[PDB]
Amino acid sequence: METIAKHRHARSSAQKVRLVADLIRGKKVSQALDILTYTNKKAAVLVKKVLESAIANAEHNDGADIDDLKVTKIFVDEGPSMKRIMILKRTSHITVVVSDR
Amino acid sequence: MYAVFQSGGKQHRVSEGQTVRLEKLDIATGETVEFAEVLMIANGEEVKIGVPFVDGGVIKAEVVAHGRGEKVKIVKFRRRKHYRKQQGHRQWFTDVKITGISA
Amino acid sequence: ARVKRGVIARARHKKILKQAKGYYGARSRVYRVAFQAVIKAGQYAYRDRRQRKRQFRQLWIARINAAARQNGISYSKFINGLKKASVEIDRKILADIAVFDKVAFTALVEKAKAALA
Amino acid sequence: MKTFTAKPETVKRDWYVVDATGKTLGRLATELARRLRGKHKAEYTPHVDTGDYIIVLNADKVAVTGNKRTDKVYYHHTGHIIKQATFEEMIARRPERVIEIAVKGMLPKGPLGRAMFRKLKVYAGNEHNHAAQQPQVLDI
Amino acid sequence: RLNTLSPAEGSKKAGKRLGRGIGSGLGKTGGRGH
Amino acid sequence: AVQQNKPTRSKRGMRRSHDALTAVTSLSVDKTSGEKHLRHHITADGYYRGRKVIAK
Amino acid sequence: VTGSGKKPGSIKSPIWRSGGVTFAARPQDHSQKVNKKMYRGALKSILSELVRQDRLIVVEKFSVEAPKTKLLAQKLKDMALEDVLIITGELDENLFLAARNLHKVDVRDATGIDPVSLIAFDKVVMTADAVKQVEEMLA
RNA sequence: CCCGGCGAGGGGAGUGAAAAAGAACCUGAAACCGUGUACGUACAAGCAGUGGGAGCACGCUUAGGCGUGUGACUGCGUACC
RNA sequence: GUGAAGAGGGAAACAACCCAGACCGCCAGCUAAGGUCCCAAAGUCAUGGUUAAGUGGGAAACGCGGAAGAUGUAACGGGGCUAAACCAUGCACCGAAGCUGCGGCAGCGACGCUUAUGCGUUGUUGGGUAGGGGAGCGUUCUGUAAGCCUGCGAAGGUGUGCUGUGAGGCAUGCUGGAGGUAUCAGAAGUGCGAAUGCUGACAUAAGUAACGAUAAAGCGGGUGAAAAGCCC
RNA sequence: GAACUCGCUGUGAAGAUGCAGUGUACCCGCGGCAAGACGGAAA
Repeated sequence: METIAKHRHARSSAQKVRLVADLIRGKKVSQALDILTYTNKKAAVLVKKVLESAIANAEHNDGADIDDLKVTKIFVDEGPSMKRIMILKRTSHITVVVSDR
Repeated sequence: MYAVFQSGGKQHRVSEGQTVRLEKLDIATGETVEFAEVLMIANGEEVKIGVPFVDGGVIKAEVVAHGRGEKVKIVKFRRRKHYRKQQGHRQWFTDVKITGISA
Repeated sequence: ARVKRGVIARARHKKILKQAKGYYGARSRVYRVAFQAVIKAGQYAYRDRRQRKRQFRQLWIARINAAARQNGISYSKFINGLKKASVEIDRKILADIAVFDKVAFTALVEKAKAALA
Repeated sequence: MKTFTAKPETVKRDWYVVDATGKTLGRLATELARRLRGKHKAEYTPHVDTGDYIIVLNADKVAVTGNKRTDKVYYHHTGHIIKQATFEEMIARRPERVIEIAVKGMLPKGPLGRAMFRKLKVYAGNEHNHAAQQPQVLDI
Repeated sequence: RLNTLSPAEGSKKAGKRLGRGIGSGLGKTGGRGH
Repeated sequence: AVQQNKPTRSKRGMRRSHDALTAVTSLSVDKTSGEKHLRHHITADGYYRGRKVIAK
Repeated sequence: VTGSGKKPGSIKSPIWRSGGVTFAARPQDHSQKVNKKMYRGALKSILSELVRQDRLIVVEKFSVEAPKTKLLAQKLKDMALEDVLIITGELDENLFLAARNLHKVDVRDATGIDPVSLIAFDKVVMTADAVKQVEEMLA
C-alpha cells in the first residue's frame, strides 16, 4: 500500500529539482521534512509542498501512522516545452510515492 | 571406462550413459546401429592399439531425436565495393544414447 | 494510389535493432551507426569462426607439448613416434586423455617410446 | 564434450626456488618465463595463471656471457623535454631490477602479464624469508 | 471455378525496376554509368 | 576553442557526479521550546540559548 | 502548384513540404482495343467450357405472368438456384421490372452479353430463343 | 471532502464500461530525461566488436552440468558514401 | 602477374614482395610460402666450419680498415642469445579459406527408366566492380468479397517462441476498442542511409558567457503565506 | 559519424590519439599557459 503524488508542469529546471530530490530519496519522512525545509534551493519549496500534499492525502484516506512513513520512489522528469523568440522554457513533473512499509 | 570412436569422420570421446552429438545419418529412429570402428578403449588397463580398426570393440548406438543446430547468420560484405549479402544456415544433428562398453 | 512506408521501415528498424544489443550506447540506439555495428559484428563473427579452428589447434598443440615435456619427450619426436606406429588418434583425444587421466597418457607415451625406434 | 578450462580457484600452485649463480642469464630467464606461464603443465590455458610462484636468490653472482658487462646498456626516458644507467652500476646496486626488467620483457604485455609477474620474488641475497611455505628448491 | 484463370508462363513479365537497392542487380547510376 | 566531437552520456554523468548536495545533519532541539532548529540560528518562536529574545 | 520562384533553390520543389510531385500522373483512358474475333473466340471457349462443366442450364422459357418478386423467389427455390444469371432475347416488362432488387439474380439480353457476368455467376439460365440468338450472333 | 496559496496542481469518493477518455482530453515506438531490479568497473590504453570464457542471480530438468541478464581475462581486428 | 573487379597465410604493420583464387558448416587431418628461445606454434634437433666485433641486426669502389642514422633504445620488432648470428647437408614438426574426411544448399554437360519427371548417378561450377540475364518477398486499391475472422477481440504498438538458402511468414501475453481479409489476376505516388535534401521533436558544448553605460543605495511599519526592488 | 579520445620508434594520401613494437598512467572535477587546434586568421 502506497500513496502517489505527482505535480505536473513545474516551473523550474529538471536538473536542480533532481539535485534536491537526490538528497531526500531513501530518507525517513520525519527527518526528511526537517532537512529539506532547511536548504538553499528554491526548488525545495515545490518538493516540500508535494510531499506535504502526499502525506496529507495518505493520512486522510488511509491510516496516518506518521511516525512510520518511508519514501520509496521519487523522480523528476522533463515536461512540456514551448518554442518562442528571445528559446524554450523548461518544465518538469515531480513524482513521489510514499509507503508506510 | 570411456571410449573413443568416430562415425561421421569426427573423433568423439564418449563415456557410458553420455549423450553426444553426431552428424546427420540415414538411420531410422526405431532401430539400433553398430559402430564396429573403434580406436581406443578405456578401462582399468587401457587397450593399446598397434593398428587401427580394432575388432575387439563393439558399440551400440540408438538415435533418440533429430533436429538442426543453432541458427547461424553468415554475412559477406566488402567495404566501398557495394557488395553485401546475408544468409541464414543450420546443420542437422543427431543424438545417440550409448549403453555398454566392450572390453 | 499512394502507399505509406511506415510499416516496412518500422519492421526493418525493429529487426535490425533486435540483433544490435549492448553496443555501448549510441551504436545500440541509433540506426545510422547500428547498421554499421551489426554488419561489422557479423563480419567479425565470420572471420573469428574461421580462425577458431586455428586457435583451438594452437591450444591443443600447446597442451600436447606440455604433456610431452612433463613425460620427458619432445613434442616433435612424440608425434613422429605416434604416426610411425600406425596411430590415427586425433590431437583432441590426446589432449583429453592427457588432461583427464595421467596414467593413460603415461602408458600411451611409453608405448610410443617402445615403438619409437 | 567441450574443451577443458582451468578454474582459477582450482589451480594448485607450489613454490619453486632457483639459483642464477653460474648460469646463462638468457636460458634461466627463458626457463623462469616458461614456468611462470604455466606452459610446462599439461593443464595449461592462456587465460588464467596456471603457473607456480618462483623465487630467485643470489642474483649478485649472475654469470655474464661475452663482453656484455660494459657494451650492453639500457636507456630509459622519464618522459620529459633521458636517464643514463650503466650495466655495472645497476649490477652493483640491485641486480633484481634488471632481472625484473628481463622477466617483464619475457612475459606478454598487459594486465594479465602484470598479474603473472606479481608471482616473481627476486632477492639479492641467498637467504630468504619465504621458507615458512616449505618451498621446493629445484636446481636448473 | 469462379475466378482462377492466369496467364501462360512467359507471356507476362514483371519487368525491371532499377534504382531499388542492391539486391535487384542494377541500383545505381541508372544504368548509364558515371 | 570549438567542439569537434559528440560527448556521450558517460561524460555528462561523470562531470555531473560532483555537484551533488549534502545534508547539514546539524539540527538542534531548543531546551525550552523543544523544537528542532539549526545551530547558531534563531527559532521562529523567538528563543535562543534558553533565554528570551526580541521574538517580534 | 501555386507558389513563388524567388530564391530563399525554389520553394516549389518535389523534395520540400507541400511540393509538387515530379512524376505526376495525368488523366488518360485505360481502355484497350479488343478485336471482334478475339471476343468471339473467348465467348466460344467459355461457352464450350461451361457445358462440359455442367454449369449451364437450358430451359424452353423462363418467365412470370406478373412482376411479383415473391413468385420469382418461389420459382428459383423450386429450381434450387440462388445465384444464377438469366439470359433471354426480347425484353419482357414483367420480368425486367423486377431484376435490380435481387443482387444474386439478374436478367440480361443476348445483345449486350457481358463475359465477366458469365464467368462470375455460378450458373446461367438460357432460353429456347436465346440459345439460337446467341449462336447466330457468334456464328 | 482534504492538502495546497480562496493560485495552479494533486489525492479520495462518485459519474462514466473504460478517467489506463479529465477538457495540455482515440490508439501512444523512436530520438530525449529517469526510477527499481541482476551483473561489471576506481592499475588500466586504441572503430569499443567478435571467438573462447571462470564468475556472479533467476526459470528449468522439480540436480542430469539447459537457457536467460553482465562479462574478469586474452587471440584477432584503422567506421559509411 | 596483381589492384582495377579476391578474402586468406608470411615479411612488425603492405595493392604492385613470396605462397594461395574463399558455396556454407563441423572443438578433424595433410601441405605451399614462412618459422621451430620467449613474446608466439613448432628442434634451445643432428653433422662439417667462420665470427671476438653484437659485423650479424644498413652501407658501393678500394686492401679487420674504408663505414655517419636521427624527438626516446629507434637500421634484430624488445630481450637476450658467442650461438637463440651466419655458410653447407640430413630427418622432423608448426603452418592459410590450398587439398582431403563428414553433413547440407543451387546451377551446368552425359546418359537407363521416365515424359508436361524423381531417381542411379557420372564430372564440374558457386570471389567479383561496370554490365547483362534469370528467379522471388513486403504494401494500397479493384473482381474474387452480400465468402471468411472479428466486442468470447481486427488493425495499429509491444514481448516471447517456431520456421525459410531470402526479402518474410506463423502462434501467442499486454494498452487498444473497430474493422481486417484467404488463394488467383490487374496499376504503382511501391521498399531509404547520406544529395551543405525539406518539415515536427530532441542530445550536444552546460547549468558554462552573461543578466546591457561604474548616478548608489538603505532603515522601521503596512498588504501579501512567502518583501530589498509593491505602498507608507 | 561513433569513441573505453596517453608519449616515443617504424609504416601510413608522405609529421598517426585509433596501424605494428615499446613505455607511462587509480576514477573524476576546479583556476590559469595556451605548446597541440589541419576551426577563422597571420605571405
